[PDB]
Amino acid sequence: MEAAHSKSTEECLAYFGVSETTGLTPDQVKRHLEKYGHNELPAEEGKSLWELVIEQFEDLLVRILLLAACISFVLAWFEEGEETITAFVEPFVILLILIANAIVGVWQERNAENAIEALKEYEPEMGKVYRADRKSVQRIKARDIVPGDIVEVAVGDKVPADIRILSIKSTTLRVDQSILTGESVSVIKHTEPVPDPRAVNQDKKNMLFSGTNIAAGKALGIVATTGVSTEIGKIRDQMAATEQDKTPLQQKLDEFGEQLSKVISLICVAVWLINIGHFNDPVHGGSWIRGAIYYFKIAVALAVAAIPEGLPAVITTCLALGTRRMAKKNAIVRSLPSVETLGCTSVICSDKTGTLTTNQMSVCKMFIIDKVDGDFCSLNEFSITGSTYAPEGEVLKNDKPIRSGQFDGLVELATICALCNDSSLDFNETKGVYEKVGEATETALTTLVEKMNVFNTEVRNLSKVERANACNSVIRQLMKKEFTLEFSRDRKSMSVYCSPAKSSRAAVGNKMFVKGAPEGVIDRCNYVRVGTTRVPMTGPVKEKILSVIKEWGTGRDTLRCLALATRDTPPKREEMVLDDSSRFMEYETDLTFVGVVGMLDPPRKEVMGSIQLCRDAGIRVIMITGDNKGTAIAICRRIGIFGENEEVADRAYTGREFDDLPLAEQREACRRACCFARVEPSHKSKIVEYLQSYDEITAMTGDGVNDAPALKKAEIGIAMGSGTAVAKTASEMVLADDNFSTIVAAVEEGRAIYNNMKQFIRYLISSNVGEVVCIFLTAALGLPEALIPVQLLWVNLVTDGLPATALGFNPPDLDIMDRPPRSPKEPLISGWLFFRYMAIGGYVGAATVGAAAWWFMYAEDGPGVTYHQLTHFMQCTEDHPHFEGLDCEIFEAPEPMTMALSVLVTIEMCNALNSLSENQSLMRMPPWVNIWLLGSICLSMSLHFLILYVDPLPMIFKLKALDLTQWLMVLKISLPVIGLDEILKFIARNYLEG
Ligand SMILES: C/C=C(/C)C(=O)O[C@H]1C(C)=C2[C@H]([C@@H]1OC(=O)CCCCCCC)[C@@](C)(OC(C)=O)C[C@H](OC(=O)CCC)[C@@]1(O)[C@H]2OC(=O)[C@@]1(C)O
Ligand SMILES: Nc1ncnc2c1ncn2[C@@H]1O[C@H](COP(=O)(O)OP(=O)(O)O)[C@H]2O[C@@]3(O[C@H]21)C([N+](=O)[O-])=CC([N+](=O)[O-])=CC3[N+](=O)[O-]
Ligand SMILES: [Mg+2]
Ligand code: NA
Repeated sequence: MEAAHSKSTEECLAYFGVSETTGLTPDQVKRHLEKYGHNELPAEEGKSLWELVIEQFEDLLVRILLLAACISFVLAWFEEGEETITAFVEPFVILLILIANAIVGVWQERNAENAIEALKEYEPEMGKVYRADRKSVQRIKARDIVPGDIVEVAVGDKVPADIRILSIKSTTLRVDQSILTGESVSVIKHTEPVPDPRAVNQDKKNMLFSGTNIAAGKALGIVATTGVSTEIGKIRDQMAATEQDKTPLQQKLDEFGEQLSKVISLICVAVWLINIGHFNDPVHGGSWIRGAIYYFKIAVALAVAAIPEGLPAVITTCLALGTRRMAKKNAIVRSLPSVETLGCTSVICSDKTGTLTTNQMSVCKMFIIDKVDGDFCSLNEFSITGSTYAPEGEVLKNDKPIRSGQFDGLVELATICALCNDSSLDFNETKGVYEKVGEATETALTTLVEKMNVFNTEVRNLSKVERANACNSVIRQLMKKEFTLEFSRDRKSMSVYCSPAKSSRAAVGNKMFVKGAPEGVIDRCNYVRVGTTRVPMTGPVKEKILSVIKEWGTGRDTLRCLALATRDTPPKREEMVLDDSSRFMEYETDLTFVGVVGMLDPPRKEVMGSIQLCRDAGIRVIMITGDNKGTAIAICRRIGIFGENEEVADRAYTGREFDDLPLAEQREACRRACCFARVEPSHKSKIVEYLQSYDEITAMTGDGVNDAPALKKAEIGIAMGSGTAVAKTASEMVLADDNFSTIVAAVEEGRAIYNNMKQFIRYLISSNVGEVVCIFLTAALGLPEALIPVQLLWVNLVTDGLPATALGFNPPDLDIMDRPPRSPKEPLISGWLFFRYMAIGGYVGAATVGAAAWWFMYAEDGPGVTYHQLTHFMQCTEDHPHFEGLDCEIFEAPEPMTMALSVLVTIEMCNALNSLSENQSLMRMPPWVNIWLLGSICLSMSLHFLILYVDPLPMIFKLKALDLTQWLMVLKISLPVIGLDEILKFIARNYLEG
């Protein structure tokens, strides 16, 4: 029964056909259980280790590699010779990388936690019901509770399901539902029906929400819903139905993979069409078997050369280091991939309280009526000093500190603030300061009462923990608080009923003290207090009051105003139904206006600047707040979201105004709005969807369980460090300090990380292009392998990996926050850079093939068979070229390959330097601009000499230490690549403008 809040208790018992005194019968249970199912959120889909291991070999490139591993294994099974010590090595290394790769994937998916499974923290194991099969309350498993069940809850209990309250056994029922409605204070519950079938949870005063806690009292009620039908269960289904998309980089990397396997297969088809002449060779004889192996051999090398095997580890490592760095800046990233998205943020939706403001409330102004004489009226306005909850401060008039007690009006003002209050003050020793004990707004009143000191008391004779309630305790001992009519959104006021203490047995003397939003309170006032006297509320006097409230709430003071009144002749105690909130406004009528207090929840010191950075970075900032609209706008103007005088009528909306707009207009409304006042949790989700329909990359803050859906929906959900664990687990980022500024700072950081990632992604992929050219060249020229998989793999995982990582540390561009958000669809490589990397690739393909062909021919230590063309053959059966001799296994000599590899390594070290900047000459941006890079290059070269000399290695890699002459030919061939790019960069800098 999802509409229970609006039905009578009798109608709910009737609907389910249950007896309040007995509970459900065993047949009702079986039938209800079968109909509504068990009371629990569905269990997560179990994912077996095998399934988790298989999903690892799901990527297109890992498959290509696995295929390469097979060919490499079978090819190593029928190898010619006996170099088994350095044979099965190749297929093993490939297979091992796939294993490590899988281990990492499985590892991460283990220590990962989902927000849904976290919701289960709010469902208790046990519950207490009343069933016909017994007379005493029996505690069963929450899981077995069902709709219709008469249930019992008491202080300390965790609500087991959504329940309609039947009867409150205690004097009052208090519930802590902070996690669902964001109501910090525990709230009071009643049993009367709430007429609105669409009432938001805060208005459902007769319901207990599954997952919340009873703060005080004992109550009996009937279960309305269970499982996914509860409020928390509905949040659970929303989250489950939320499909998140891959980040822009993941998408680009996925399109890269698809196209890469398309190129690989194409290059294989090519090597075939360039050797179609073999179909003309004589059938008998020939190297049929030795030719097939040759083709499959370049296929493996081709796949290994195309795939940037070390790029993922470089990405992860750069994200981790950046992540640890952001932490220091108070931004805790939970999802590494989110960093890029954060850099692309175009819209930041931010709750105001505690994020844009400090959540430190203090009264700054206050006024009372001075006098009324016909059309003439005068007020007595004051100011108060001190922005802390601390009783440190003083009242003043015309900037002169006065004695509050010297004004009768102020004495009553303080009385009301003192009594009509559910909060207090406490001196936290751990911090040495003060902490609000209750609502921020009420505590401000408490503090005010202390600073005012209407009854000149000796507070300086007490400590920091005693005078924390000095002047307050004084007011209490005067008036006895009988009962309090809690605050309600519809009347926007609250009040306490008080009887004098000095008058034990008095038939009169009772007063109701009222506090609330100005408009409603002032309209219910028939009298205005002037000092101790009283006069009727008149038009001239009301306008005067409203006049000043408007200036304080809508003006540059940006203050939340509260009207304070007194019911001089309150109804007789017995004639009041303290259980039907619907009549509270009635009891708070015929009031006497006492005064108005204006308090400020000050903007963070750093938000003013951060709002500017966002405007300079082309990022929109939307403020979400509980303030009334007029004060919401005034606050926006104050922090810079709106101009001090710009029209913003169609850029600021209340939840109500927005629901009144048809769907078409709500969408448009979100494209230009920067202020949303008084919205329900559902609004955040819709705002996101509408922003996503404009392709915005949205960042959205939240803290309660009710924010989870939206936090999950937003590309960057941002949770409060001081918020719920559920909100955290549903967010990409957590602000350890709750500061809006930490957001802006995290976005810049995201911008600076992406630019560097781009440089090392282009650097690694560029090298792969070159590697392939070398393999394709050595396939069209019929030359012996210049590079083999085991060598390429080392270069792609180690040699190039260090430099790639170093580029991650490239200094950021000074104007990072001076350009609009990057477009998600922006490709990493195209146009002139595409041409550049092709040119560099062709260059790299020749520099490597040449170095090896240079050793086989024009060399001082190798076969002086110049122009001999190894193309002719590798069969060695006709000896057409050589007229006399016995030697052909030199074609497998490690010397030529060591030249090829040293060229690649060296060229790549030079190409790392060319990657410091996309278009800046090494003259403008020298290499030493990044010491990490220089240092990395030295490390890579020393590792190159490691596999050349440390015996076990040179054999494993088929390498052979080079001669100073062979080395000088390396540097001769390599170094020039720096000049090649410099020229290409020069062309991009001058002859390519727009
Ligand atoms: C990686 C290795 C190789 C050999 C390859 O061909 O990659 C292509 C490829 C898959 C792309 C291409 C490569 O294309 C070429 O090199 C042109 C043909 C040369 C024939 C060589 C014959 C021996 C990238 C590498 O070329 C250059 C020259 O830079 C640029 C870019 O890549 C990126 O933007 C990286 C984004 C992850 C992609 O066109 C990309 O495909 C896409 O969808 C993109 C958008 O990804
Ligand atoms: N949808 C809505 N309809 C009507 N009012 C809404 C409202 N949403 C918020 N408010 C009022 O505004 C204040 C701020 O509300 P809040 O929901 O906490 O927003 P933030 O999270 O943005 O800070 C609350 O203070 C109070 O009523 C509340 C409040 N309270 O919530 O208990 C108590 C008292 N009081 O003591 O009389 C005064 C308040 N006030 O604004 O003046
Ligand atoms: Mg809040
Ligand atoms: Na999200």
